[PDB]
Amino acid sequence: AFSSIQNVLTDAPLGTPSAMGFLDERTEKPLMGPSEMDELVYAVYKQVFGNAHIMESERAELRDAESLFRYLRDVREFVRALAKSNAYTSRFLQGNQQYRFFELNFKHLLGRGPRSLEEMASHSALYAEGGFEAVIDAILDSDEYAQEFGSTVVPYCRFKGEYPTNEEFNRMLVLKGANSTSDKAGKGRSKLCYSIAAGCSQNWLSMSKALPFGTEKGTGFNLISSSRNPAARPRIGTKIPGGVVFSS
Amino acid sequence: RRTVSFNARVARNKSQAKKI
Amino acid sequence: VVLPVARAGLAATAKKNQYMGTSVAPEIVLTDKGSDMSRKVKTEDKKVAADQAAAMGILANMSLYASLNPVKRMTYKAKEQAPAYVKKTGNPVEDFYPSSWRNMAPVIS
Amino acid sequence: MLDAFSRVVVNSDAKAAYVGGSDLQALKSFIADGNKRLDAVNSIVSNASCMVSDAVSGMICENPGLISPGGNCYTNRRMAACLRDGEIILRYVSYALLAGDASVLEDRCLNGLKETYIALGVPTNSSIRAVSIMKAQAVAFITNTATERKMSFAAGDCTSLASEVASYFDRVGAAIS
Amino acid sequence: MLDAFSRVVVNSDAKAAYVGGSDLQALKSFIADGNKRLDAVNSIVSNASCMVSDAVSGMICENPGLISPGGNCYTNRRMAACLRDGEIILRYVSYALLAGDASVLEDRCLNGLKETYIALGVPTNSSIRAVSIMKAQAVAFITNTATERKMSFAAGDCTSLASEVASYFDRVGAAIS
Amino acid sequence: MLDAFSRVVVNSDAKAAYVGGSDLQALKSFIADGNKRLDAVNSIVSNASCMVSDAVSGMICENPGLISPGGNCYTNRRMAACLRDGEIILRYVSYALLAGDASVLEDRCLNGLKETYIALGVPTNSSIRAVSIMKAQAVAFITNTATERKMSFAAGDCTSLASEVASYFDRVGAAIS
Amino acid sequence: MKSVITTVVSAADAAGRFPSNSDLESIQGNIQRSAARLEAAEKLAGNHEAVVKEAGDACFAKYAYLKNPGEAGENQEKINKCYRDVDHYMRLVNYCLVVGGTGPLDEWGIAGAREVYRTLNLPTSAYVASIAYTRDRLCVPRDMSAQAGVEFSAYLDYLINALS
Amino acid sequence: MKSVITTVVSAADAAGRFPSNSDLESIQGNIQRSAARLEAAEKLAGNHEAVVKEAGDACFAKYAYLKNPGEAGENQEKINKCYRDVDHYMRLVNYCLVVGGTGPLDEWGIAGAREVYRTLNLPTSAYVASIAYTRDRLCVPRDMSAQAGVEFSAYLDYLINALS
Amino acid sequence: MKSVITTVVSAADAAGRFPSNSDLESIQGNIQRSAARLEAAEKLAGNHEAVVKEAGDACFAKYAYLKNPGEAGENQEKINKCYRDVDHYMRLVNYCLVVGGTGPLDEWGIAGAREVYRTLNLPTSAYVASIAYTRDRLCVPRDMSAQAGVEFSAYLDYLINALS
Ligand SMILES: C=CC1=C(C)[C@@H](Cc2[nH]c(/C=C3N=C(/C=C4\NC(=O)[C@H](C)[C@H]4CC)C(C)=C\3CCC(=O)O)c(CCC(=O)O)c2C)NC1=O
Ligand SMILES: C=CC1=C(C)[C@@H](Cc2[nH]c(/C=C3N=C(/C=C4\NC(=O)[C@H](C)[C@H]4CC)C(C)=C\3CCC(=O)O)c(CCC(=O)O)c2C)NC1=O
Ligand SMILES: C=CC1=C(C)[C@@H](Cc2[nH]c(/C=C3N=C(/C=C4\NC(=O)[C@H](C)[C@H]4CC)C(C)=C\3CCC(=O)O)c(CCC(=O)O)c2C)NC1=O
Ligand SMILES: C=CC1=C(C)[C@@H](Cc2[nH]c(/C=C3N=C(/C=C4\NC(=O)[C@H](C)[C@H]4CC)C(C)=C\3CCC(=O)O)c(CCC(=O)O)c2C)NC1=O
Ligand SMILES: C=CC1=C(C)[C@@H](Cc2[nH]c(/C=C3N=C(/C=C4\NC(=O)[C@H](C)[C@H]4CC)C(C)=C\3CCC(=O)O)c(CCC(=O)O)c2C)NC1=O
Ligand SMILES: C=CC1=C(C)[C@@H](Cc2[nH]c(/C=C3N=C(/C=C4\NC(=O)[C@H](C)[C@H]4CC)C(C)=C\3CCC(=O)O)c(CCC(=O)O)c2C)NC1=O
Ligand SMILES: C=CC1=C(C)[C@@H](Cc2[nH]c(/C=C3N=C(/C=C4\NC(=O)[C@H](C)[C@H]4CC)C(C)=C\3CCC(=O)O)c(CCC(=O)O)c2C)NC1=O
Ligand SMILES: C=CC1=C(C)[C@@H](Cc2[nH]c(/C=C3N=C(/C=C4\NC(=O)[C@H](C)[C@H]4CC)C(C)=C\3CCC(=O)O)c(CCC(=O)O)c2C)NC1=O
Ligand SMILES: C=CC1=C(C)[C@@H](Cc2[nH]c(/C=C3N=C(/C=C4\NC(=O)[C@H](C)[C@H]4CC)C(C)=C\3CCC(=O)O)c(CCC(=O)O)c2C)NC1=O
Ligand SMILES: C=CC1=C(C)[C@@H](Cc2[nH]c(/C=C3N=C(/C=C4\NC(=O)[C@H](C)[C@H]4CC)C(C)=C\3CCC(=O)O)c(CCC(=O)O)c2C)NC1=O
Ligand SMILES: C=CC1=C(C)[C@@H](Cc2[nH]c(/C=C3N=C(/C=C4\NC(=O)[C@H](C)[C@H]4CC)C(C)=C\3CCC(=O)O)c(CCC(=O)O)c2C)NC1=O
Ligand SMILES: C=CC1=C(C)[C@@H](Cc2[nH]c(/C=C3N=C(/C=C4\NC(=O)[C@H](C)[C@H]4CC)C(C)=C\3CCC(=O)O)c(CCC(=O)O)c2C)NC1=O
Ligand SMILES: C=CC1=C(C)[C@@H](Cc2[nH]c(/C=C3N=C(/C=C4\NC(=O)[C@H](C)[C@H]4CC)C(C)=C\3CCC(=O)O)c(CCC(=O)O)c2C)NC1=O
Ligand SMILES: C=CC1=C(C)[C@@H](Cc2[nH]c(/C=C3N=C(/C=C4\NC(=O)[C@H](C)[C@H]4CC)C(C)=C\3CCC(=O)O)c(CCC(=O)O)c2C)NC1=O
Repeated sequence: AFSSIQNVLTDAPLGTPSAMGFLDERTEKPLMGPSEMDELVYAVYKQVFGNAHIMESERAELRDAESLFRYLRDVREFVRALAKSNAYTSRFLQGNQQYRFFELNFKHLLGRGPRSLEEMASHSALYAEGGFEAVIDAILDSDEYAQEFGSTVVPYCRFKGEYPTNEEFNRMLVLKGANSTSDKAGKGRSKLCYSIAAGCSQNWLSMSKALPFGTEKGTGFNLISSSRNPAARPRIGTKIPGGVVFSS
Repeated sequence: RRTVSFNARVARNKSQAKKI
Repeated sequence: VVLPVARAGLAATAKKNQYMGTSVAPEIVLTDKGSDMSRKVKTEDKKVAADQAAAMGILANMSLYASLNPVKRMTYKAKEQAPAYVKKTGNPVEDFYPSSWRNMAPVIS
Repeated sequence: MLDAFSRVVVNSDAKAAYVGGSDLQALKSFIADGNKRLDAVNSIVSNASCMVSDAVSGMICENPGLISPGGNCYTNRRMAACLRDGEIILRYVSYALLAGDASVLEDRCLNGLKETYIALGVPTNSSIRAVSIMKAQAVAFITNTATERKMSFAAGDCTSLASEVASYFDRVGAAIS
Repeated sequence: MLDAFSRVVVNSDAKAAYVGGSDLQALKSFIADGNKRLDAVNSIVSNASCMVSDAVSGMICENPGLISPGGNCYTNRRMAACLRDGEIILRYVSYALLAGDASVLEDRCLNGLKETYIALGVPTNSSIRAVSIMKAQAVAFITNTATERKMSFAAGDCTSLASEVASYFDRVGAAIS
Repeated sequence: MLDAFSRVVVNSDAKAAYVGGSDLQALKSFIADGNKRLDAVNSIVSNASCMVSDAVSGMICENPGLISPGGNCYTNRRMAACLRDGEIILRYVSYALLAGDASVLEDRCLNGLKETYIALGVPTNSSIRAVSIMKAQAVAFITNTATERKMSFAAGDCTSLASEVASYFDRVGAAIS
Repeated sequence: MKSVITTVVSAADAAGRFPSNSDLESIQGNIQRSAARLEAAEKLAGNHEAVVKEAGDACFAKYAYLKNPGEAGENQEKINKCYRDVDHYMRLVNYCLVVGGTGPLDEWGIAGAREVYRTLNLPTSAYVASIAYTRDRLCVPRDMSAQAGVEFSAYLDYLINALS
Repeated sequence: MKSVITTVVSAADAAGRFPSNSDLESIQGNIQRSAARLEAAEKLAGNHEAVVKEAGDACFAKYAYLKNPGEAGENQEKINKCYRDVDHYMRLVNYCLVVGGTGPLDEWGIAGAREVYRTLNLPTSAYVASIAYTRDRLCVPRDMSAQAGVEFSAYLDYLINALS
Repeated sequence: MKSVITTVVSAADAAGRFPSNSDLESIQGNIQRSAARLEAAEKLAGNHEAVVKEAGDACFAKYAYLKNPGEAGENQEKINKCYRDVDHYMRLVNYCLVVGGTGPLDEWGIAGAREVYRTLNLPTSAYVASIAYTRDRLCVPRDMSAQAGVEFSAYLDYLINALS
């Protein structure tokens, strides 16, 4: 839980001033004002949509979700209103496969990649009982969303250091890319789909493109293979005084 | 920046339950 | 130092049974005339043979069973069979209508 | 003499063996209910030429891609080779019904059968379909529920033998799967 | 996604030309037989949960090694996922029958379907049987050649739609092979 | 994840067997020596902060280019991340010694670890050396042959626990090599 | 699976913690209770043919409508796939007594099971009639000891309440 | 309340958009079927008491093990509740013909239905033995119009495909 | 060019004899395996400007020091000369998949390569890191077929061993 990249080599996460404004009885929040407001809305538009580059006649259909956001200052309700939009399903649901839609919900709303096939198949268990709105509100009303983001900050890609699986850090680095990278470049076709269902890992050059500036992006590759052989049984011996002991 | 003693939609509830 | 053809021909002879491709089978015959001393069973061994002639009572009748299926000529579509090679001569009454298919027509009875 | 009925199979040649009238009379009192079991194997092998003629044609009846040009029951001889091996399976099942066990079937007929069909390119997903038609004929002929032909049997119940001859047909289906 | 009218538009947007009357006779005939297309869609969605129950359990009949220990359809969790997949292929084909175009079946259901089933280890020769058992059952109710469940249609030729669905079910079979 | 009792029942599930008295005599000695397994894991977690800092700084001692400009344990930013990582490795092999099966170390910790290290630039030959020091620290606390820190045990051999945990530390080197 | 050991090491893994003293206090209870549930495991292992023979025909005695035509137990292969699907459940009770947790039941035998029995028209009341027969057929000092019967019956009616 | 008119205004509100003349044409088709699905509405609503008398006994004709003491329909107050629980669906099928959509079956009759029949051990095979009677009792030149028998027999097997 | 055809001809031209039965038997193997390595070639041909971008970034990721002032990637006109020289190597692998042997890699990419890269201070380990990245970023049924990847990753393994 130290995480040597997070507030050192990246920026600080954006969001509202505090969460004590909800208990204030003459206001609802520290009132930001329309220069301090819309530059936070620029960071929700760059995160829920990727870099989708939404036009002026596509933002006009999102007029109602901002007008509620500048009165009720909850960030989580703004993210929930933008994921049930037409502009979220015409980019990430309409021409994609099912695990491509699921792997972008982990990117846009959690900042991580899915850790399992069992965690991934339970999101298709919620598709059968309520469609795509049952997937979206179960991510938003989860415990993992509450104890990382809450109502206060935008859901950002967080370098944690103490990931519950090491593979979770790998699939986060494939999902986000560089800053000149959107998420329409594959023709559908989930990137993490082979590695979730089989149990293997990712490619080292695809992860090191998305690492920050100043973190040895790519070195360490020996010129032999990049993954491990599960069938190999090596002999690793320890020197004692007399000989060499192969505690296998 | 999350400040653990905090909620999101029971905060919606009790302002429309103390009036009730 | 090893012989690969000897060492693998012996390994394929003990694992694989000697009895598969020889097409023998126990043919059982029951004889019964009602009485008690008429009731032998004879479990003898015969090499059964591929009967060439009665397959055409199965291969042709199923080829016209599937000719007349309206909904098994779709969802079971056959591949695109090439014609044999005869050489085009130039006259169309030998090229388009050859002597093997001259005046042939189906009669339904 | 049942131990000598495995002697005529193991020599990889033709030998004929039989039991007498007094020998079978000792056999049906030694084994349980053997008059049903000889009635069981007589009901199959009296109709054995129709059983492989209906099952292989019944395999084409729902899968006509085998007689498609490019299939595996095409060109005149593969259909005759398929009808031979349908009759090979029927005589080993009916001997396994007669002897009372599958001990002559799994080692002398199914051992090596899966690797032989994938070497030749035999479609093994359709040969299980041809076995299950022959399974469906066999439980009709044991229980005398065959619609187009009714034999003459002594009265009683034969559903233990029909479950036995169904279970040998899954053992053919389990080896080629 | 696209439908039958929108494919005529996006082919003539590529030529910078207005859709003339020489391209409307494939579309003016589409709304003429458009009532009997809708008449034949709901013969599939009203018989759908019996079709997936038949097509999975007939795939168990032909390949009995799916329910052996180590089979793909072995335990109860793996059995219900196979029943859920055949409902999904039936759901996306019955969008493409309604739309008259195989766009929406191709890029939401078939997009990366082969690379998913390899990674899970789903057998591809058994999963093409379950889309071909229900292919024959989908040309059943269009041609009204069903054994049970006769459905009250109006009289006329529907073999254009019966052949169009058989194009759509082999588009799945060409995608996971 | 699995433990030492769950590993046996997934071996019997491939055969559809029952875990009977032949298979149960390995599990009846896992509970018989089960006091010593608990007696060995609080010999490790009681000394775990001393074990990590000695293994990491003992790797700096045999390789002083890790703390020069251009080494990957150079600043405070990189050295605290190396100290965090060796505590994670020692945590997951204490779970694996407690369970008696190296499942949870192999999927959560070690799966995908080689690709993190060749993207972040972490040297893997010296990282194996920090794990191989604390393998030798772990076998000296279990057999109570450390030079300082004699803990109070009961008398007997723990020589099969010391080589079980040495094989768990050997899987970390085999997965990042 | 889910057992006593996988509970305490995934509770420790989510906190980022080492194995503490409360986690090693739990697996002492796995040592002390093991001689009960490994006697009920190896009694059901060497007697599993006769306890699924008696559980199979108590299903059809209570429900003889299954042997009506068109139903679940129509022909003899469907009787034989009923005795197989209750021999699968007594295998998993033997797997749960060996593991010492409800893990092999709820992900090899209960997960997906309501979905497949609803499609294939199998009634769940016939499945719980078999399992509840074996829970009353157990008697205390003959078939096992008095504490092996408490372990064996508790895995039987966890299966009953999951299907109900 | 899923119908024809809500799904073209809850997909413009979810689009954030005025209704143009694509979802004006989407209820031109609501005019054309309204003469036929309201023909089947009051033909059920004047005949509802006989078509549950004729369908409700057919589950007690099929399943005579329901009347056994200890089973589900063991006394008359359970019989009288059982004819109520199939007259609820014929009330609900009458609403699905009126609204032109699957809404009043989706949220009042099948919503959470699979857990209450499981926990009370009411067999759902006898529920769709009774909707399958009225799917096979209707003769279309006698009972209604030719198009009304399409729409009556589209919402009955919609119950069958949702209950199994 | 080393190929299947030019090997059996030169073995017979050096002996002064006609093409015998063993020389025709090896051209049969050029027919049984042309299918796999030609749809490995047109897959590479249609998607070459996206692969050499991804491959040429893997040498400037590991060896990021090359963009320092002084090294071989010092300015902009030397960076695209690295992407040109990697596109040269991917184009020659497409030729070896067409010909059927290592001929176009031998005669055009490898012969004289080590003398050129040593004289111009070009590190051969970074003409390798772009090639070894393409070899392990290759999925078995997604990018091509099974036997098309065996052929494609064997000419990449040939270039790796020839530069090392
Ligand atoms: C989906 C439900 C929905 C609605 C019904 C509307 C209603 C609405 N309007 C405003 C918000 C507003 N509404 C007005 C409008 C007016 N003020 C005037 O003096 C004029 C008389 C009138 C124009 C006709 C103005 C000026 C604001 C912004 C007030 C401000 O600057 O704080 C807000 C607060 C959100 C915000 O801060 O912008 C809401 C909820 N918007 C919605 O999202
Ligand atoms: C006692 C041992 C014994 C058997 C168990 C059977 C099995 C068997 N069948 C064939 C050989 C064959 N078997 C088939 C059979 C079929 N193809 C189909 O499409 C159907 C699914 C199926 C028939 C219903 C065919 C078509 C051939 C001939 C293959 C060929 O000539 O290319 C061979 C030939 C291999 C060889 O000779 O090297 C063998 C051993 N025959 C035996 O002698
Ligand atoms: C090889 C020669 C040979 C045979 C073919 C059998 C023939 C055979 N079986 C039975 C006698 C019988 N056969 C059957 C069998 C059946 N009854 C049914 O309803 C089923 C259709 C069928 C089971 C497949 C039964 C149930 C009896 C009576 C019980 C018994 O004697 O075993 C009888 C005595 C009948 C009588 O008293 O006239 C004879 C001669 N035994 C032989 O030695
Ligand atoms: C191994 C066991 C085994 C089975 C379970 C069945 C499974 C099965 N059923 C059908 C065949 C069928 N399936 C249906 C579908 C249905 N029937 C109805 O009356 C309902 C409306 C609906 C679900 C109950 C129909 C109507 C046919 C007959 C062929 C057809 O008309 O499509 C087919 C073949 C389709 C073909 O190839 O042409 C198969 C394999 N067969 C088997 O061998
Ligand atoms: C958009 C389209 C779409 C689909 C088509 C399915 C495809 C699909 N199936 C499975 C997952 C699965 N699919 C099967 C299916 C089968 N195994 C067999 O033996 C049969 C051949 C076949 C049924 C006919 C099984 C058994 C699993 C589970 C594998 C496992 O649990 O190990 C998964 C993994 C994640 C998950 O479970 O959701 C996916 C994506 N899902 C989709 O979202
Ligand atoms: C709301 C949903 C909805 C429907 C369910 C249909 C109902 C429907 N089907 C048809 C009409 C028809 N339906 C068929 C179809 C067939 N006749 C056969 O014997 C074949 C088995 C089958 C082929 C698949 C034909 C041939 C017509 C007449 C063509 C036409 O009038 O368009 C008609 C026109 C006149 C009539 O017959 O009633 C209508 C209203 N329309 C709808 O709007
Ligand atoms: C360059 C600097 C440098 C170091 C820091 C040490 C690092 C070091 N420590 C140990 C080895 C050890 N380290 C410990 C750990 C401890 N002993 C205790 O009593 C404490 C409780 C705990 C923290 C100090 C133990 C128990 C051993 C092995 C037993 C032994 O030393 O005999 C080993 C031997 C491992 C092996 O043989 O491969 C090495 C190299 N050595 C060095 O050359
Ligand atoms: C659950 C499994 C699990 C792990 C195994 C670790 C694995 C791990 N280590 C690091 C990250 C790192 N790890 C090291 C470690 C080392 N470098 C060396 O030279 C030494 C040999 C070695 C210490 C023993 C360093 C130096 C970094 C930081 C790299 C940098 O600052 O660029 C990161 C990047 C995340 C971050 O720090 O933000 C991850 C996932 N974390 C996990 O969650
Ligand atoms: C809840 C926490 C918990 C623990 C920490 C352990 C504590 C513990 N260890 C042992 C018991 C023992 N511990 C050892 C171990 C050793 N003796 C040696 O000389 C070796 C150095 C060392 C090997 C690692 C031996 C040999 C026994 C006795 C054998 C046995 O009864 O298992 C005993 C049983 C004897 C007794 O009750 O006094 C207990 C309770 N058990 C627990 O339940
Ligand atoms: C793995 C778990 C397991 C069980 C639960 C039992 C279940 C069981 N009980 C009996 C068989 C029996 N069990 C009993 C015992 C009793 N009957 C009563 O009425 C009393 C309540 C009770 C005394 C404790 C009796 C008296 C018989 C013989 C009569 C019978 O068939 O029930 C049998 C028949 C074989 C035999 O006799 O051993 C079986 C399988 N056996 C097992 O292997
Ligand atoms: C490890 C756990 C495990 C299980 C429990 C079984 C569960 C199970 N049983 C059956 C399958 C079946 N199960 C029955 C069972 C019964 N019929 C009745 O009258 C009673 C309800 C019950 C006997 C007590 C029948 C009749 C079938 C055949 C149904 C069919 O053909 O569709 C099937 C369908 C596929 C098949 O035929 O194999 C499955 C998944 N499989 C497993 O892997
Ligand atoms: C609103 C929904 C609604 C229904 C589904 C039917 C259901 C129904 N059918 C019948 C009763 C009947 N229905 C028919 C009609 C037929 N029987 C056949 O075998 C022919 C195929 C078919 C002609 C179309 C006949 C002949 C009877 C009297 C015989 C009987 O079923 O008892 C009755 C008794 C009173 C009556 O005759 O109406 C009822 C309530 N009636 C309804 O009000
Ligand atoms: C037909 C086969 C064929 C080839 C394979 C290439 C091989 C090749 N590459 C280079 C040339 C080069 N190769 C590189 C590459 C690099 N330098 C770096 O910083 C990294 C090590 C690496 C990036 C990938 C550079 C920078 C040059 C230009 C060297 C220079 O101009 O001084 C040259 C010298 C002439 C030139 O400038 O192009 C040649 C012959 N050319 C061919 O005609
Ligand atoms: C002709 C030359 C040629 C190659 C040498 C390979 C190399 C290659 N692989 C990928 C692309 C990929 N390659 C893989 C790897 C795999 N896919 C899986 O599902 C498996 C688990 C695993 C192989 C075992 C993955 C997952 C991607 C997607 C990476 C991404 O997110 O862009 C790409 C990017 C193009 C794309 O978007 O797909 C390229 C160039 N492909 C080629 O065309």
